[PDB]
Amino acid sequence: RDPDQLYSTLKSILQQVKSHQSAWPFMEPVKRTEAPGYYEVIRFPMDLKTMSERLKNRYYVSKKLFMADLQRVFTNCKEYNPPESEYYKCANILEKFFFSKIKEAGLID
Ligand SMILES: NC1CCN(C(=O)C2CC2)CC1
Repeated sequence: RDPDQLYSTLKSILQQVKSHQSAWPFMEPVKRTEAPGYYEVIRFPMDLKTMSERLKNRYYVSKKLFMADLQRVFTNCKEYNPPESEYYKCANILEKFFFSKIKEAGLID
């Protein structure tokens, strides 16, 4: 299936992203205990667990929707954290890896 093909390819890309050694900050929703005013500042939180559930719920009917959610993980991180923080550094490493996986899979809209 074109729908099941898309699902299979996204599932593979998302699982590879999640397994990456730089993914650890992004694995689950940001915890207030670690960032008490986070949710006062970041209006569209996103994380890889939430993406995994969205994928399982057949939300990602296009490349565009999947890219927007992963890209939001990164933009939240860079909005919130200084550039020389480990979080920012992880974001840019994981983004490079993400793009290489999108390209390796031939994913197009
Ligand atoms: N003290 C940190 C805790 C984790 N935060 C994040 O932005 C991580 C990257 C997702 C908020 C600030």
